[PDB]
This record gives sequence, structure tokens and C-alpha cells, in this order.
Amino acid sequence: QFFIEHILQILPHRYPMLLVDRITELQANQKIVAYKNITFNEDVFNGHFPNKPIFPGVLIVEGMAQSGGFLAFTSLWGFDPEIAKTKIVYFMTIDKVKFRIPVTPGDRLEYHLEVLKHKGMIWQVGGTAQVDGKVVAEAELKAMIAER
Amino acid sequence: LQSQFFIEHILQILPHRYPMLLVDRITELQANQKIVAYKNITFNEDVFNGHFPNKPIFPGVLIVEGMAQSGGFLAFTSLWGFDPEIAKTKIVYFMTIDKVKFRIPVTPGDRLEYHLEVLKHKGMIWQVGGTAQVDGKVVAEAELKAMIAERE
Amino acid sequence: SQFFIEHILQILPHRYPMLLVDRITELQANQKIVAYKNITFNEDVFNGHFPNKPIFPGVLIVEGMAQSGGFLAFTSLWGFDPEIAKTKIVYFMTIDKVKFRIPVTPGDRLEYHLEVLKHKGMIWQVGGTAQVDGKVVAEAELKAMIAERE
Amino acid sequence: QSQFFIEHILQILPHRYPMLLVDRITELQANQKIVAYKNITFNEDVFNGHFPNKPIFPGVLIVEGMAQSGGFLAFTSLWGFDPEIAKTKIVYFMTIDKVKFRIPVTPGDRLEYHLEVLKHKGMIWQVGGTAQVDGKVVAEAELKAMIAERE
Amino acid sequence: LQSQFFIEHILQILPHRYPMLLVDRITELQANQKIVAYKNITFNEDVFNGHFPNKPIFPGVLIVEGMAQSGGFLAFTSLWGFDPEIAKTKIVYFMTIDKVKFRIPVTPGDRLEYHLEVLKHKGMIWQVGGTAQVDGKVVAEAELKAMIAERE
Amino acid sequence: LQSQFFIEHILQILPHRYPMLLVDRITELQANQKIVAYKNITFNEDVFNGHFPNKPIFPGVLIVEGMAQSGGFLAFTSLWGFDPEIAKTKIVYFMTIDKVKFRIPVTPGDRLEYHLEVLKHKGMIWQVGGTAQVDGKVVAEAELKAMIAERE
Ligand SMILES: O=C(N/N=C/c1cc(Br)c(O)c(Br)c1O)c1ccc2ccccc2c1
Ligand SMILES: [Cl-]
Ligand SMILES: [Cl-]
Ligand SMILES: [Cl-]
Ligand SMILES: [Cl-]
Ligand SMILES: [Cl-]
Ligand SMILES: [Cl-]
Repeated sequence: QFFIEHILQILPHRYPMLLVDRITELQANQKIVAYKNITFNEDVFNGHFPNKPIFPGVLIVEGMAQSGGFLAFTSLWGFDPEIAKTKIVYFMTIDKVKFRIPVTPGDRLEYHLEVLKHKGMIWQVGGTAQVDGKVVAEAELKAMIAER
Repeated sequence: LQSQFFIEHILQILPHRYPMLLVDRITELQANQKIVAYKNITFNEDVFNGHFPNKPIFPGVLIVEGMAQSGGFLAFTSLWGFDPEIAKTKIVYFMTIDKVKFRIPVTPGDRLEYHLEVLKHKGMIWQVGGTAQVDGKVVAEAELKAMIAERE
Repeated sequence: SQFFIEHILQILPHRYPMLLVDRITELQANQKIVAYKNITFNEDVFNGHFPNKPIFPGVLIVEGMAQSGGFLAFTSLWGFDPEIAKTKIVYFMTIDKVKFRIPVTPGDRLEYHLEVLKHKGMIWQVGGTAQVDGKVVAEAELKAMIAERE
Repeated sequence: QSQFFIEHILQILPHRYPMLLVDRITELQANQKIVAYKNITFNEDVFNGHFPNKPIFPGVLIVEGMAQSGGFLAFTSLWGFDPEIAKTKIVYFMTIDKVKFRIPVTPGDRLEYHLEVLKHKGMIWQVGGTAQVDGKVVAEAELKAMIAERE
Repeated sequence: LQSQFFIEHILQILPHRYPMLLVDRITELQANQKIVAYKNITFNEDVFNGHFPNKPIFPGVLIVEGMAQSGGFLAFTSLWGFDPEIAKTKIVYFMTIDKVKFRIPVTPGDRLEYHLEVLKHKGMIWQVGGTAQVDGKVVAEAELKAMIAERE
Repeated sequence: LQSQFFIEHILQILPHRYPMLLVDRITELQANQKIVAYKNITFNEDVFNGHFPNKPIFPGVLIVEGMAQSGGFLAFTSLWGFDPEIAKTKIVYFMTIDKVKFRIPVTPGDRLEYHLEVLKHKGMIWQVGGTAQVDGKVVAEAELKAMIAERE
């Protein structure tokens, strides 16, 4: 397992845009299973929405893109914080996303992504976000790693 | 129904609030058909503390969000017109997102212009599509379907 | 016995960034409560506690146990009543026998387990532990008092 | 140079969030004048309290943005775009005078700072000018800063 | 109308909220003449994250803002006493600032004391001037003109 | 070893940072014996947004935290003096907290004075006890046992 501290050593994202808390499964060039805890104590809930906290669907996707990003980094150079500290990640395409169940405080948002296709710095992954066994969202995306 | 709406009009229609209200002004609007709006991008926004340190790049997913909110405003006013009292008890869920492509990164100092056109709508379910533009160039394309629902 | 953030928001007066209970999984009147708060990196406290080493504050673990306990005491007397809830305030008088055994970090489901040690009138004494995946990460005893909002 | 983006502004000014009030610089003439701006969006924390339901960019923050522009002008005039010397310098602002507010600034506005050097003697720089939104003057003010060694 | 008001009272009179309410307590007040209030300066303020890293210094412009808010409080209570119901239908507008001097940097642990007197006043327009002090020493001087207006 | 330390010195000794650095200044410091410090309480602190709306009260658990940080500063410096290079490698952790009692609510405008005394110390293990005061009145009491550990 990779914990927050390791996640920090690979992903360029920081607060309040680092939406992955832990990595539970990793299989180079194949897939990755990870998650982020959802708590009321997040600033995003002050406006989405007042008196009715609902984790933004677009942030679920960002969390999936980030999980895929970690798969890309590690699959490319392994766990190398040195190289990681010079790159960043750009979103290229998002497609076929569907939300089925709203994610709320108290939820364990689990990301399940598999590599669809990749070449060089460009990676295309797809999968689902699950809560307690159920699919709350599915999506496909292509992200690109680049030098800062 | 007017065609130009300022931040105060937006706050009376959309349920979104800080830090998730991503539309500052509406420049033009055709009921049940089209809407053009924009959000200014400044370094003085909290998302930039983490995306990314020393390299402020407005998140691509937040661009989608702003396009969806533009559609949501279009949806609501096309349904009930500018009715703040009916609006204060509704929210908006994302149902789907398709064919989005990011062409140019958005940075502090940009005037991110949203252009959404209604592709199909029935009752509460609206499906809009369009682009996000900075200085007349297209920085993003997207298609999305969102649902308006009575808060309960 | 199962209360979600929405039910919690109606009883407790605490709001962001000081509402430290996300869900209530078990509740037995005048006896005990079991609730939890999710710990994620996406929380403002982690910007300074501490940079490059995220560790949920121990005093905030106690705060969450207090809120859980205050919630237990309140509903025990009046049940789920948003009305009365606005006319009352549960503040804590003492805290004691606190012990931190394990660090809580982003990714943990911080579970609160409080029971009613004793109560007399509006003064309630609760105690228990903070648990993460079965282990006891902390423990404490608290005495709260229920009063009229004012 | 003449045009600097947020990237360059970060290497010259010490100001950071939530006090970096200049997004880009569109004009720069050493020892003469500077034209820069900051976008005003609702998605800014200050709007949570100034004011609820009535978002109005604080007037003092406009004067601040103007002060930040003058400082970048002063610094660049002395050493040009030098991130390294930048880290060793300070620009204390000593006084502010003749500031008038004419039109409120709100979300959706492009706050353009127009400043010119009014006097430069030794380490003391005196600048003045206006803040403009869409060609109209929304505020004017005078400022005096001192260049010193950071510590 | 008394002369000591705490944050609870200031909240019911001034329209400013976090992170822009910069007056914590009013210690002295003379209708239409003068007021003495203060704001505690602590490191635990978001503004210090950027002003400046590893060198916390309270923004000079914010000290003026605090003096303005003190003036606004005096102005309002002078005209309507402690009236929260009417106070809710107003906001203050900065009209002018002049003669400001920043003599001493203000930092965490300082009790920023505001001293203002009415230089002129007629209707909603009030002109105040004075100093900001820390432990008896003048940290700043300023003159400002504000206006109380119907929020609509 | 001085007895007066300001925010810039506190920043070199404690690893705490916004929004968990709860000590603004140290007025008295006696090695292995005691420390007197304080934190200014202002409305301009994020914590008051939710504790509580329309009724700002400084969290009691945070008073404790501020007392512990003081005791922690006392601990480190009693052992190494003002050694920033070393402080950067150590970190103090709460082991226990006992006999905590809150007597008076803390609010904006208050100067929260920490008074901690060394009850016992052997190596990296320290037991401190004391009170939190506001204008000579005791608003809280507590005892803590801390541990000075490696930061790795
Ligand atoms: O008054 C207290 N907490 N909350 C009070 C309160 C909360 C809300 Br909401 C409210 O609307 C009102 Br009226 C309150 O008095 C409190 C907190 C800590 C204390 C510590 C020692 C003694 C008294 C205390 C009272
Ligand atoms: Cl959503
Ligand atoms: Cl992106
Ligand atoms: Cl801790
Ligand atoms: Cl203003
Ligand atoms: Cl300043
Ligand atoms: Cl408390």
C-alpha cells in the first residue's frame, strides 16, 4: 500500500486539489485501486451545496484522473520522487462519464482505473468510482505528463 | 427575461456558493436555446494553492463545472424565468459528461468565456454542449447533461 | 440509530470547520453511541499539522468525541428534535484521562465510541475511545452540561 | 521585457495568496509607468465578508494592488527581471494620499492598474495613477515606497 | 447608548463578515465625536499566509480598513443608536483616504488599537481621522471619508 | 537563553503552521521551570466560522493545544536552547492530558495567556501543568505529559 506521504512524493497536486488519500492496489501498466475519504470538514462543501453537502461529480473524476496519474508515473519510472518533482499533469480528454449515486460526507470514495491505452507521456484510462461496493460513477479519460 | 445578468442575479438563481460558484457574469442569453457567460480567473483563488505549486493552472474539471453552471442558469430561467423564490429551493445534479477535450491551459489573468447551446431538454433534464473560450480561442469543448431537482 | 450528516447538522450547532462528526452508526439512549469522522488530506488543518507530515490533531480527536457525546446526551433526553435543539447548548466542563496511543492520518475512518458513565440532571459524564480499524488510537472521559441557548 | 505573466510576477514580488493582487503586466517602461491588472471573480475569499449577498471588492485592496504594481515598476527599473536580487530586496510603503473611489469594483471586472513615477530620489520612490475598469477610472491614489535590503 | 460593545454587538451593527470584519471590540464611544476600538492580531489569520511567508506583517491597507470600520460603527450608532433592524439595511462605502503614514510594522501578538474622531459629518457622509496604535505608540495615521448607503 | 520570544522565533522552534500554530508571543521563559506566553484571539480566524455561527467562542480543545505548544517550546529550549537547526529534527507529541477544566469562555478581543509550569522532566519526557488566563482570570486549567521525539 502507498500512503499519503508516498502519494505526495509522486503527484504534483497539493491542497485543496489533491484528492487521493491512499493507494491499495497497483499493477504496472494494468490497473490501480485507490480511495479518498469524504468528510464534512472539507471547504468544498461550503458551496456545494449549503445545507446539503454533495461531493462534486467533477471532483470525483479529478480523483480518478489523479489515481490514473499515479499509475502513469509509477509505470513509467517506478517510485522515483526525483523525476516526479519536475513533472505536472494536464487533462486532455474526458468521456463517457455517468454519475449514479451522490457521494456524501462519511463515504469512502474508491477509485478503480485500468489502462486503456498509452504511449509516451500520454495515458488513457477508464473505470469506476465506488462506495461500499456500489458504482457511483464511471468514466474514461486521457491525461498527459509534462515537464514543469 | 433580460439578456445580461450580473453576479447578484446569478446568486439568486444558482444554488452554488463559494468556493463552487464559478460564473461571474452572463453576457447574453436566449431562452431554451443559447447562453454565453464568463468567469474571471485570478491568482487570488484557493484552487491555485494546489494546482499547481508555482504553476497556476485552472483545473480542467472546474472549467467543465463552470460550463455546466452556465447551462444550469439557462435551464432554470427557461423553465420558470427569473424567479428567485422558486430557485432558492432547487439544486442541480450532474448526470453525464461526454466528448470533452482540453486544448489550451487556463491561467490567472484569463477571462474564461462559456458558450453553451441546448442540445436537448425535457422537463428537468437538460443536455447542453459547447466550448470554453479565452480571447476568442477555444480552450475547451464539452457536452453534459444535468438535472434540476427540488431540494428535499 | 443511523444518522447522516444532514441529521447531524440539525442537532449540533457546530459548522465548518468545527463539525467533526460525519455519521452516527449506533445509538442507545442513556447508554452509548458509536459515530465516526472520515480523515482525508483535503482538510485545512493539514496545512499546518504538519507541513510534509499530515497528522490529525489529538485535541481534535477529543473534540469529535465530545461532539459525539453531546449528541448522545441530547438525543437521549429529547430524541431527534431540531426544534428543541436550537434552544439548547451542550458545552464541556471537564475532560480527563486522555491518552493518545496511535497517530491518525489521511485515509483513516476515525470511529468514536462513547458511553454514559453517569448523569444527574443536565450534567452528563461520558467516556470511551477513538478507534481506527479495530485499534484504540485514543481514550478520554468528558463531563458536559446541557443549558438553554443564550 | 514589456509583458510579464503570473509566473514572472511570482519570482519578483514576495506577496503570495491571499495577498498577491496582480495577475499580469501588459506594459512596462523603466522609470516611467506600468500597466497591469488583476481579474475580479466571485470565487475569492474576501467576498465571503465584503459583503454577504453584495460582493464588492474592497477599496483598500485596490490601493494595495496599485501599490504592488508600483513596486514591481520600481524594482524592475533598478535591476530588471532579476528573480535572484528580488529575494534580497524590500519595498516598504510609507504613505498614501489623494485616493478617491468613483465606481465600485465587482465580480466580473478587469481591474487595470495605471501607475507612473512621480518622483524618485535615492531609495524613495513616489508613484501615482489610477485603477480602471473598461476604460473608466474607478479609483486614483498616490503612494510613496522605500527600497531596502530584506532581512 | 453605552460605550462598550463586544464582537456580538459589532456583528449586529457592521455588515462586514469573515475575512473582512477587522474590529473585535469597541472600548470607547462618543456619539458624533470619537471612538476607540481595537482588533487583536494573531498568526492564526489566513492573510498571513501571503503577507509574508516566514515574515508575518499585517497589511498597511488593512489597518486603514479597520480604522474605516471603527468610523462606520461610530457613524451608525450616532444616527440610529444600537439598531440591528435598520443596520441590516445598510453597507458602508469608502469615498476617500488621505494623509496615511505607516510608521511601525504591525505583527502577530499586537493589539491594534484604533483612535478616530469625526472631522466632519452630514447625513450618511462621515469624515473621520486619527491613528492606529500599539502599546501607546502610533503605528499609523489616516483620514477617510465613508458613506452609509441603502443596500437595496 | 532569552525570556522574550516573538513570532519569528516561535516559527523557528515549533513545526506548527497555519491554522494550528496557536502561540503568538512568549513573555516569560525559565529553563526547566516555566513559560508564560499568549495568543491573541480575533474574529478574523477561520475557526469562528463554525464555532459558532453568530456566537464566536474559541474552542476549549484549542486552548489546551495552545498550552501544550507552549509547554513544548519550553521543553525543547530547556534542553537545547534556541537551536533552530536541531528543532527542525525534533517534534513534541501529546501522550496524555488530565484534569482539564474550562471555566470561562474565550472570545474575540481576548488575550489568551498561557501559564505552564514544569511538574517533572526526565530526558525527552516532560509533564507540565498550568492555566489559560484572560486579564488575570483563569479561564482553563490542564496537565499534559509530552514526548520529544525524532521527526525522521
Ligand atoms: O457558551 C458556550 N458555548 N456555546 C455557547 C453558545 C453557543 C451557541 Br450556537 C449559541 O447560539 C449560544 Br446563545 C451560546 O451561548 C460555552 C463554551 C465553553 C465554556 C467554558 C467554560 C464555561 C462556559 C462555557 C460556555
Ligand atoms: Cl455534481
Ligand atoms: Cl488540468
Ligand atoms: Cl496531536
Ligand atoms: Cl470599499
Ligand atoms: Cl503593508
Ligand atoms: Cl469549546
